[PDB]
Amino acid sequence: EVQLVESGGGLVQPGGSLRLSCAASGFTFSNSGMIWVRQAPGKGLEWVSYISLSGANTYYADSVKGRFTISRDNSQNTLSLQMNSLRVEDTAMYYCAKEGWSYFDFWGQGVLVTVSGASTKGPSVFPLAPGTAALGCLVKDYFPEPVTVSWNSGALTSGVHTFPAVLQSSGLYSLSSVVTVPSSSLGTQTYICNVNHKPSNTKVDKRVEP
Amino acid sequence: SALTQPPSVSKSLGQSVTISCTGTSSDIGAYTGVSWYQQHSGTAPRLLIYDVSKRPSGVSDRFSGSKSGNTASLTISGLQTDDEADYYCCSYRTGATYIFGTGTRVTVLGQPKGAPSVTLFPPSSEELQANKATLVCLISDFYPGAVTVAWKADSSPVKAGVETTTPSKQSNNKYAASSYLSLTPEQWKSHRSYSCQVTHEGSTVEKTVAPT
Repeated sequence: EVQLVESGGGLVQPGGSLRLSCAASGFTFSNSGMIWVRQAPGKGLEWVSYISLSGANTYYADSVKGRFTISRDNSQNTLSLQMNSLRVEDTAMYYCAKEGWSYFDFWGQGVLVTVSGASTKGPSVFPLAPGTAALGCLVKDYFPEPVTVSWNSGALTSGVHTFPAVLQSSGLYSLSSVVTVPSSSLGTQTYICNVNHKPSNTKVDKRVEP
Repeated sequence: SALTQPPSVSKSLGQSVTISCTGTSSDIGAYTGVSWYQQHSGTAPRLLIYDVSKRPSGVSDRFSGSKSGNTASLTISGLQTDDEADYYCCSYRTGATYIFGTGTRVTVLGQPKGAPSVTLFPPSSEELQANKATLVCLISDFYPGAVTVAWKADSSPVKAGVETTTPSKQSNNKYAASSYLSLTPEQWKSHRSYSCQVTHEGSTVEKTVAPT
């Protein structure tokens, strides 16, 4: 039950700054080294920075030195990455990872850092109305990734299929989330999709009824 | 300066595959700090092998690692559909920095064919009141991961307004994709019907909606 919960990330202008954070639990955050790893879409993993258990020793990739700063708090059990002078090429999914010994067990879920001159746009949410019936939500025209969709605030998870977003010509994303539900629950059970777009603090609750 | 991996490697179900990781005498040739990581699409990397050949609890013994000179090697035996993922080698280098491989995509071939399940949604009334119209075609549960989508109004082709994703593997190890047809509310109402045609392998499944 070791956990690495990451936070931060989102859309930043070229030249701008971002600080990523990694909350650690389930292990002595001391006694272990930590790294940041990033992954551009859809490229491979590249190592960004290393920090020892004390913070005494820190190392960087050449592609990153002078712009990125790694630090840790051994009381808060947190790992940080301060990023300055960001470029479009810095656009990636950023992972924190615990070190064992010259290897890395346990990774964070990753947070998406998007460096672009494009503006943030929140999505418009539209209901896709309906043994087993299909219904869903259209999440239309947002930027940037990601978007999360839950159903009935976490109560409904079975039969839920959230599709990967389409990238339109407009540069905006759209996705759909569809859940298969018993037709007998229709007209008795309420179905609400909970859409969250953090880059624009957009949270939309849409009721989906036949 | 990078650990060289084969971009893609493919064998059939039950067979064994070996992935090479060629570095330098400053890393793989110099140390035992070689590790391997599995990453499925849309997930965080997972430690498979550490210290050249060791396995963490939870990794099947179908995964094994070895090393010879400046090249490390990961072998996967009894290829399964879950083994279909991206694989990365890693090594400690001399400036106490770490370095990852270019990655290898493993494809397992002799898997059962799967016909696409299609759900087609019409434009919602809420979107129409907003002077917009979007047709939503959801395509799931097909293998292999190649499909072709075509849209029809009544019985005629639509080239404009169509956005379609690249297929992606789901949790059921089948594939999913989606197609979006952008319309004006009048376009939607002028025609008798609209259809999404999904063609997989040779078969073609069609779904149809009407502004009732």
